[PDB]
Amino acid sequence: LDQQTINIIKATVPVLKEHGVTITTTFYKNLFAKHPEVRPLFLEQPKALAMTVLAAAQNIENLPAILPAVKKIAVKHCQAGVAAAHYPIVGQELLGAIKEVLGDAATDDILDAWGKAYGVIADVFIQVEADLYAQAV
Amino acid sequence: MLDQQTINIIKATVPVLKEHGVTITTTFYKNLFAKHPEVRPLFEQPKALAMTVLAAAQNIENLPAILPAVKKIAVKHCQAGVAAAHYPIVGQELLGAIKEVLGDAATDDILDAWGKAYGVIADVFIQVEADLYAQAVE
Ligand code: HEM
Ligand code: HEM
Repeated sequence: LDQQTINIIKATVPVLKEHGVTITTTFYKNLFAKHPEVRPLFLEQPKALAMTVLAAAQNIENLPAILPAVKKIAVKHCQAGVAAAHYPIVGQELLGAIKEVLGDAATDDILDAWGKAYGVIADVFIQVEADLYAQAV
Repeated sequence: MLDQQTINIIKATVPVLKEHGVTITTTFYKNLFAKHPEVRPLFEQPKALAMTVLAAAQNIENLPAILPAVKKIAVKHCQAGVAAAHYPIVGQELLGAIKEVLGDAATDDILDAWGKAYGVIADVFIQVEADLYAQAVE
């Protein structure tokens, strides 16, 4: 990640958190409508994805700080059947939500920095889970 | 965070440092123990430091790939009494060794990039170990 990227992330995350309810609801709505194939893996509706990504993003410069959380989430993802190829899909629907919320602030550079950040974050869960799947055998 | 020229220097030069491994490792431990006798007790001689840092450095763009190893080394470090403030000293002596081997190739930008890389690497261990020290008290 280049610094302008990190700068965008650091500066905008608080705006996204402000609109959390909206990003979260829009995300899950679109995820499930556009990708019914993931429905089976999941008042008890999931809610934590988008805010967790925001939280990691907030920690983008020191991801090892959030390992204790990442590790336990990894355990549930490996239990549920989450695959590496699922990540780009969740990323797309998350970015679409960030896009709707930022509205006119939704610069391509900004959107592009969010794409990059999610990737980096997703890269951590993907490797940790690969490692846990291997340990299981 | 780490810029490309730095990642570039690391990726390009690690293979050269690994070729001189025996020399960096032996210069490193010798200097460490001679210059910082206070750490002696925490440690049939250790040998894995410098080569492990090189390996991590080689994985500089995807540090999560080496977590299974980092996690296990963390456990031994917390068992031994390793502290965050120890990191800068191990870094100083690793850097002086790198400098000796690179000889005339030891440019300031090269030494600087290694300094930065060591920093990033150490921060991972420092953070996992802090988390493990807490986990021991709850
Ligand atoms: C970096 C990206 C992701 C983050 C930050 C993340 C975050 C989380 C969190 C915080 C939880 C709940 C943990 C709990 O409290 O036990 C969770 C559960 C879950 N996540 Fe993710 N996740 C990510 C990627 C994905 C992907 C790519 C999928 C694939 C569909 C997915 C599917 C699931 C499922 C199926 C569960 C358990 C759900 C349930 O039984 O309701 N996640 N995730
Ligand atoms: C990022 C830097 C570091 C790396 C890559 C690293 C790597 C390692 C490795 C691979 C081991 C052996 C683990 C085993 O095979 O169980 C080890 C053990 C050890 N390291 Fe580190 N270490 C680092 C930093 C430090 C620091 C800052 C100190 C403090 C002086 C230190 C002191 C120790 C000690 C005391 C042990 C155990 C030795 C024994 O078993 O007698 N390490 N380290």
